Amino acid sequence: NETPRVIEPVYTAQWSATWIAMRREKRDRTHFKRMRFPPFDDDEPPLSYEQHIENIEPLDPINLPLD
Amino acid sequence: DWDSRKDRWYGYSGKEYNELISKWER
Amino acid sequence: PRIKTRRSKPAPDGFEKIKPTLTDFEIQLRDAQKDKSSKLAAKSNEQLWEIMQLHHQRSRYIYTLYYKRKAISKDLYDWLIKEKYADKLLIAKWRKTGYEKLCCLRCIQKNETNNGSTCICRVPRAQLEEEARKKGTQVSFHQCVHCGCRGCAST
Amino acid sequence: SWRDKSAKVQVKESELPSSIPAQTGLTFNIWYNKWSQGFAGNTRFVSPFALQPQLHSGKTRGDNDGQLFFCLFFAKGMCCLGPKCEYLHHIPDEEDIGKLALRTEVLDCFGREKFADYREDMGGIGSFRKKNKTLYVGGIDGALNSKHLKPAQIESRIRFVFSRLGDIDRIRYVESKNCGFVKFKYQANAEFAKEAMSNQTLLLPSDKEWDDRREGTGLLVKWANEDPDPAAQKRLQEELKLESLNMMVHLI
Ligand SMILES: [Zn+2]
Ligand SMILES: [Zn+2]
Ligand SMILES: [Zn+2]
Ligand SMILES: [Zn+2]
Repeated sequence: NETPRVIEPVYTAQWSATWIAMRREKRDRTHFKRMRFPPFDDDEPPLSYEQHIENIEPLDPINLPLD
Repeated sequence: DWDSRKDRWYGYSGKEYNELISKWER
Repeated sequence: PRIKTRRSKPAPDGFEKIKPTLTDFEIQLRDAQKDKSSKLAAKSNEQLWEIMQLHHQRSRYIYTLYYKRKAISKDLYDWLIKEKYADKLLIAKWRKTGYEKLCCLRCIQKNETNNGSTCICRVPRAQLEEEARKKGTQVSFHQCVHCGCRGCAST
Repeated sequence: SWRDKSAKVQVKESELPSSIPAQTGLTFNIWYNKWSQGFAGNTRFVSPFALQPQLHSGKTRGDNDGQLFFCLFFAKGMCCLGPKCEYLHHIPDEEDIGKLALRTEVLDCFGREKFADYREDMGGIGSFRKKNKTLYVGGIDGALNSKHLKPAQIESRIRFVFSRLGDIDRIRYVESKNCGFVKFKYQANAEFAKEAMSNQTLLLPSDKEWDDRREGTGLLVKWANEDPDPAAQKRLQEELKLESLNMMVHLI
């Protein structure tokens, strides 16, 4: 239901930061593992959000470290 | 040289594979 | 209870007291979430009510801690609300007079109900008894469909 | 009595059976709950449960309420809600039949709407257009796992079964047709039995094929077309006339 709205300049800033972060990552990493597609096999069902995901903590997002 | 550019794995030491061995050697 | 991000402000001091209480609730919810393949309809609804009542109890606990018992700090309470251990709207309703007890918010939406009126659980048991006596019958119902509410206990 | 005690659970929902019968075909059809890609062999089987009425019958949520309908699953002897059920849990009587007599013209004692015509088998719930009280009782050969019993034995066992569930107008077994015709006191009763002994076993603990009761095919309790026999036709006519006299005097 929620509409995904953002302060435009702020939004740009965020994307800019991710643009530079991403670019940095590209720079540094010798190889860059991509995701295999599709992610799951036809036998593997849509795993439950509660049973698998809701317990485990997510990795750190992309954002260049700011002074 | 297409399949070289596609190569999901390219230009690497087995830093991720050594971590798998480390996880299983444990 | 949502998922701890970088944007999550960590829990203030007095949370260490309560954790194990709401931990139990969380565990129950996990227990209450699974394919308990109830072929039956009524029993299936019963399971759902178990989650609903559990939610009510958890929120009710935090409300009690904040307002009736007057124990936990305000900041902590705020944090809890934000994380959504307790439903805020429900708490608000509770705070308001008349709904001191209240199963859940769904039982006081007159729009959702086909008759433009609240859930029968909101009718005080005494009133229902009186009605039954007048008619001749007994209390026709035992719990509403929206949640497991054998009377909503205004009184 | 039934009214003395609360109704026991037939079987707990753990003990209840799943909705995935027999794999009759190659694949399951989600929107139908039936099977498919093959209709090799007959579908029907014998009921695991049975209404042992004195051990089961009792009070309910309904007996508090004045719910006017009886529990299909009680009749089947498999209700997983015992005293907590809204639908009632006891044998229909004159008091309850009388109570619902207005509505029961249009629909069954199981609170489900009757139809214009009988389902070609005379198999499903009765038509509204007839007030039938007479159940055809096929599949006795199947109901006893091919037990070569006497006709007398058969009819007696049948009597024992249906007399337990409702007041009888008459019963008669037919050797030449290997079936029953089990006229009941009331339509509600007829309805009740017709489900209560659908897919059931005529066998007993004394019989040797007691553990093979599941493996056969149950009683085919359907509804009965009126007999061609003018011996009973006349009687029926007379009854109709009598009834007509009642109502007609009641109009004024
Ligand atoms: Zn509610
Ligand atoms: Zn309610
Ligand atoms: Zn309520
Ligand atoms: Zn029942």
